Amino acid sequence: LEEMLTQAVQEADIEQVRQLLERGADANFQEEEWGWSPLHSAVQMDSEDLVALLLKHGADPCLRKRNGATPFIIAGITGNVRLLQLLLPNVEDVNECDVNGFTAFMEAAVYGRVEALRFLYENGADVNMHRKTKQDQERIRKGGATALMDAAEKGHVGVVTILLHAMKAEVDARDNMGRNALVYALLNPDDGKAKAITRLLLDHGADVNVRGEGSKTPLILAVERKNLDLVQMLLEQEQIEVNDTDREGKTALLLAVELRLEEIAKLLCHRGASTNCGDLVAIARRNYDSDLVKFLRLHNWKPQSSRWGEALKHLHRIWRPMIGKLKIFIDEEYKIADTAEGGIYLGLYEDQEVAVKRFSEGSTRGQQEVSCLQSSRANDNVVTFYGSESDGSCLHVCLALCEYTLQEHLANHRGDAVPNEEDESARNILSSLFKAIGELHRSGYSHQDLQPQNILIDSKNGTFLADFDKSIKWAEDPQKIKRDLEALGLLVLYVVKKGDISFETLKNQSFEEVIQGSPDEETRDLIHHLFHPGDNVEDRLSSLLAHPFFWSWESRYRTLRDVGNESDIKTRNQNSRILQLLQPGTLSTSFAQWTTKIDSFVMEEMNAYNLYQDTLGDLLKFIRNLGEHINEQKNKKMKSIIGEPSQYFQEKFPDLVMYVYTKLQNTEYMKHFPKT
Amino acid sequence: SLEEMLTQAVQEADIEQVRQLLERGADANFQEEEWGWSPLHSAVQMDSEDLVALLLKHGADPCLRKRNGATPFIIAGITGNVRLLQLLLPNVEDVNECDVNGFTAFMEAAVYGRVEALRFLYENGADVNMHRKTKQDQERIRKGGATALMDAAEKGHVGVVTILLHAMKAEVDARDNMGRNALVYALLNPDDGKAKAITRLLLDHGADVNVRGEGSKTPLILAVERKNLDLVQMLLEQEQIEVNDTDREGKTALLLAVELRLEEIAKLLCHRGASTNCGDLVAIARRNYDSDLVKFLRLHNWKPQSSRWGEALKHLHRIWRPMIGKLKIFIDEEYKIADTAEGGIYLGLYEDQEVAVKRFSEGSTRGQQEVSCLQSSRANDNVVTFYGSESDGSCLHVCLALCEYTLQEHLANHRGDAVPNEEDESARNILSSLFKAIGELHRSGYSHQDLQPQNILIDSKNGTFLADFDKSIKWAEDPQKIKRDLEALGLLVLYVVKKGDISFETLKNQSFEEVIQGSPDEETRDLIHHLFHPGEDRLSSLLAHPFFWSWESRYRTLRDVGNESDIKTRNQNSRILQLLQPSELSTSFAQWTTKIDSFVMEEMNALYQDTLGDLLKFIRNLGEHINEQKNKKMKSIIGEPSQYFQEKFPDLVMYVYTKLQNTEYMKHFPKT
Ligand SMILES: Nc1ncnc2c1ncn2[C@@H]1O[C@H](COP(=O)(O)O[C@@H]2[C@H](O)[C@@H](COP(=O)(O)O[C@@H]3[C@H](O)[C@@H](COP(=O)(O)O)O[C@H]3n3cnc4c(N)ncnc43)O[C@H]2n2cnc3c(N)ncnc32)[C@@H](O)[C@H]1O
Ligand SMILES: Nc1ncnc2c1ncn2[C@@H]1O[C@H](COP(=O)(O)O[C@@H]2[C@H](O)[C@@H](COP(=O)(O)O[C@@H]3[C@H](O)[C@@H](COP(=O)(O)O)O[C@H]3n3cnc4c(N)ncnc43)O[C@H]2n2cnc3c(N)ncnc32)[C@@H](O)[C@H]1O
Ligand SMILES: C[S@](=O)c1sc(Cl)c2c1C(=O)CCC2
Ligand SMILES: C[S@](=O)c1sc(Cl)c2c1C(=O)CCC2
Repeated sequence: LEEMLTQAVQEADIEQVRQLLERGADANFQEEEWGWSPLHSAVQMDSEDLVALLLKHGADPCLRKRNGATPFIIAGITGNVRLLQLLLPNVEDVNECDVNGFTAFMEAAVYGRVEALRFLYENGADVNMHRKTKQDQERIRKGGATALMDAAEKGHVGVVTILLHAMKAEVDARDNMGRNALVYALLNPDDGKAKAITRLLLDHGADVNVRGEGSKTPLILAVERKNLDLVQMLLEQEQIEVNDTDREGKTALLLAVELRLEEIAKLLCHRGASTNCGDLVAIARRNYDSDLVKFLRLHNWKPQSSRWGEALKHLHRIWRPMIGKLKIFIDEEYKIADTAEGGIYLGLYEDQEVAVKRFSEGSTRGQQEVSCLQSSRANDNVVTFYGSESDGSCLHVCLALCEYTLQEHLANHRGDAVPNEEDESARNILSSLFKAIGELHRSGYSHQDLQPQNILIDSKNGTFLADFDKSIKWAEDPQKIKRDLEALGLLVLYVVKKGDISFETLKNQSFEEVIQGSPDEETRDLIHHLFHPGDNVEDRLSSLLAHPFFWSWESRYRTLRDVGNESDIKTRNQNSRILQLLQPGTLSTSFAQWTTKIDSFVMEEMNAYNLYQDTLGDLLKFIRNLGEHINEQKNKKMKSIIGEPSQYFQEKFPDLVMYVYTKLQNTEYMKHFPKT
Repeated sequence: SLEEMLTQAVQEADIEQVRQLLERGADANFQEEEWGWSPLHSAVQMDSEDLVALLLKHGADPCLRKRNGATPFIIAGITGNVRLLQLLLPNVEDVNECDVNGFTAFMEAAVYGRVEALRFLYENGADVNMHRKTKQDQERIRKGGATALMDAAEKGHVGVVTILLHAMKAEVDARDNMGRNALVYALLNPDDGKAKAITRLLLDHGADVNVRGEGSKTPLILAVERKNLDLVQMLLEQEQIEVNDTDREGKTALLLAVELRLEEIAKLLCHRGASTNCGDLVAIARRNYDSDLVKFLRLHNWKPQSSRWGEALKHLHRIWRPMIGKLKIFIDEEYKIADTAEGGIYLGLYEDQEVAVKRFSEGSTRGQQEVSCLQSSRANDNVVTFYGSESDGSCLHVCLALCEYTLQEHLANHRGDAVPNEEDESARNILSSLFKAIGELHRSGYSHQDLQPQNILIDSKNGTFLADFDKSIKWAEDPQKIKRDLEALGLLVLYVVKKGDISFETLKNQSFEEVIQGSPDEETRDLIHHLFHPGEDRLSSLLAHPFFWSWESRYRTLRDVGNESDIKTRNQNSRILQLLQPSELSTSFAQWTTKIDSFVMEEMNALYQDTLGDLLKFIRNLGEHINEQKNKKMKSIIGEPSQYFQEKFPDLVMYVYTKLQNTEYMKHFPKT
């Protein structure tokens, strides 16, 4: 409670602070979050009195906080040299560094404290000392710069010359990345301070051929500064290398042209710049700078998409300005489709092909697009989100480049299956959707506008959800999930009908006529579960992935055969557990009277010794028996009337799979279901 | 080649080249099909008065449009030599013709500061106050609509800005389709003299200073962030400027003033009734060591998703830190996940999303190949999600999805889960994910080069993901080094099947034979052998190796093969059992009838030979009847049949697979 009262040292009311200690108070109590002590806080205030009042009570001036800084190293920042006088007699070393390396002397340089700089110099400060930081920091080649380098980057022109002339500072010292003070100097935005520090460093021997960020020579940071004075000052040096290139291969002259700098280019050419680092005239001409055009003539990428391959080769070929990491041109040739706002165009994000949805910089829907995308990057069935880039007035959200709408995809593949072949494709597309929407739901978003033009297919026939511009965080309103699940219902019928019924016809039908439009009992059941998912929605989608709809025909036949191989079915044991589940209590199904709807020959041949009864038990027994012997050669005749046996039984008995499914779902006999 | 000698000549400045060419019959309206440029266009962009004139004697259209829609007249507004504007004016239908983005010749003179053409187009009917009419896609994002004034203001053209407001009746508060006025454009020119002088000239004329620009920032707010007190003071001369207006992020002009270390600028917004508590201003001044501003006020939620790193990610979000582009990061042990070759990997915040961030020196060769590879991997669902990179100008920060556990940790946490001989579905799931990821990585053209359990990650939902592309390479350069990844996968197979009990590091010291011999079963031995001896899409096919078949599936396959007609009738010369016998060494199931319990054996003979067929037939028959009530005693000696046959004949599944691998009987294999 009484060490809460160090609040009093920042109210600057000295008269409480005396009482604090007498009442019982620790003057070295360090607040545990960042390490702040009273003396620490006192010296950042420049309060001559509080320094005196609590060194009177033993606050250590070599006490380190989280960052490693002592009140002495901080006193170099406030720059009042009387507080340096008050705690110097009690410091072990005037050249003590914090964990990033900053000394009292170096902090005087950063903050331009010119008379605090003076006291520490002839008091033993190491003028040329490079900074010692942490080991994680030194294998990234960080640290090592000097007070000179510090004064140069903070424009403290006064500090630089005092350091260079009164105190023998190494002008061409480098830090752990080879940066000299010259480099630090050329990143101050103020042009006057830059120019003066540069001459003050050049006249004394600073290496004018040094490298900094992005392998840029000083001369290159000068042209990219658009500051002709710096250029002429650096080219007054014999040993300047005018055709040095940066990381991306550009020379000082090339960029000078690119940025439409007439005089700056005119001067690099007039001083022996290499004119063949590129097509120089063509850049000036595209810049509508015909005065340079006149002066300068006097001296493999592979796209991945097939559909868009040829256009993305054209967009790679042409020149375009970059919007951050993105290369784009608004032209019909690169337009993929029309959106509410701005179309979606092809683009190049970090040299990768992408689709680009465009919003107004402040568009609420663009907000919601990026919010949802940013929460979905783990959702493997959501379009890959590369990132967004702003023009300052158009938000470019960049997405993976898919090949086809779901609707286009179905149209191109409508002829793929023979009219009654297993539709493996529908199962996969809808299953990805079921995953995509379920994971989207778990991440807290609901799509709100599911429809085939929002589902895209890639070069690998993966299906992906998209267009989150209308999504909503659903925690606020939890019943709103159920729209996605209804749309998913229509999407099941939409995809199973191979696209032959337009989505807009389905969105106008009632729930019942959509169920009625289903081609089989599996699909009818799945749609029904989507239209009535329960107020307890939770993760209903993940469970429906076990619906027989998703069982291959082989798996449904394997499961009928396995249920029919249970001991109590073959022995027709009516009071067994298995047959009490399947046929209890007395019938209006397709397999009532089933023995009277099998070909008369296969039937009686199959009575290879009473006979087969009209129980469902024996029909499973039947399917089991015929499954085991279909390919034996005494039955080659019978193999040909049945055709594929799975297809045979499902078509003569459309409700069979569903019926055995329903009766065994939460029983020990679920073990016979296929694996999911 | 007639008109491509003519288009060579119009830029050779060769006056007499172009004369013959044209008379000879060259088309003076020829448009190069890339961008639409005509000779007349190039002549006017060039400022060659002589060539423009000669190309009108031969009928060049001054209203001919190139790709953006610009005519040679509209281009003449840019070069700004009024002599060619006079030469093409009698032949333009309208002095106010726009290109497809809305630009008129008048607006172009404004943009390029060509003041003497600006006058020429004034007295010839130019619409000074025209807003730009642009494309449909551009206007549904509210782009376009800007004016000549807005153009001159944004390009510092002090000379052009004064003539539009005084001599030519320009609307000072005209607005664009985004509500930006000329004031907003003016305050974005980098030059301080040019900016400061243009700002005075539009405030005195009636520009509304309570407008919005980029990021909903008011003119006053762009002034603070300019750190230019002079600008601040002139907008501060209008009483109804609203000083407590808030931007996109809820910040006021006064809030930014302290944050940016602006003693003089802040002292002034307070003296103008700025709302002092939109955040703790004194805490920001003191954090900045600006004891001179602490002395002036002197006088007057987020949910982390990770569990393992959740509490630390709550602490990192809570504190203040500067941003590096989109990244919030603090270098401290408390936020350290692990240490790498260069710089450690720390927790971070990328666009307010939790992320792990690997750090390199700005120029590191290694940081390159990680970023090259990560950038190519976004379609790879089993490579860790790559958020983006940010450079501080001397450290490249690579930002990744935040997983919960290394594979070695994950196996350790689940080591006590399984009873000592249970089917290891976990091992199959982890390895297949690895198999997909390395195969998809290889298909994208990269090889990982340092596969090891510490580079494989497991997330909160027990999925596996690859990481550490810092030593990756584009493998076309050396297509053999692919086989380093495949060997590591071999070791990784044994490592995971041994549940983490044998260190990788022991595994790296064993010989190939010591890894094969150390394997618990024939599936694992065979799979590893193929990774050490492959034949560039080999990984995807091995996902169908019986190693990845469940025990039920393996027993299901032998039962099914054991049901082929020519096995049950022992048709000796049929194709199925011609495929089944070699040459080959001896197997554990030669003489197999003498390794079944005498009771089960005898019960089932009611002529089982040592053929492999009748063992498959045996498997098939017993599988069908095990559970009947006459066979309860026999059900009890065999137990679970799949485990029984695999333990009594450890080389059976591999053997049947190999003999049927690329035959029609491949159909009995489980579907993969
Ligand atoms: N009286 C108080 N009581 C209670 N709490 C307080 C009080 N006062 C402030 N607080 C709260 O503490 C929090 C911060 O604690 P701190 O200021 O003592 O420690 C800083 C930071 O945490 C910590 C590390 O920050 P970082 O991760 O960005 O690390 C910085 C950078 O990455 C690296 C660069 O070195 P180099 O590459 O140039 O060689 O070293 C750090 N650094 C850069 N310039 C520095 C400088 N002049 N002096 C010291 N360190 C510098 O060091 C302090 N710090 C950082 N930049 C600073 C700078 N320009 N000037 C002065 N100090 C700076 C504050 O945010 C605040 O909330
Ligand atoms: N004589 C030649 N013969 C053959 N080829 C040539 C020749 N000269 C140049 N080339 C090659 O043509 C290629 C680019 O074509 P282009 O310059 O003719 O057409 C540009 C672009 O295509 C096309 C669309 O480019 P963009 O999507 O980046 O769109 C720009 C902007 O986003 C959009 C709306 O702007 P705003 O009103 O919201 O501000 O209009 C463009 N625009 C900007 N400033 C413009 C200006 N002053 N005047 C007219 N349009 C301007 O418009 C041309 N363009 C762009 N910036 C321009 C600018 N500052 N000044 C003049 N024209 C500009 C060049 O690459 C070059 O290789
Ligand atoms: C990645 S983008 O989402 C995309 S690619 C592609 Cl083809 C289309 C779309 C759409 O939205 C709808 C129009 C067709
Ligand atoms: C994306 S990073 O690669 C990462 S996340 C994470 Cl937990 C760990 C790692 C490691 O390297 C090893 C330590 C654990």
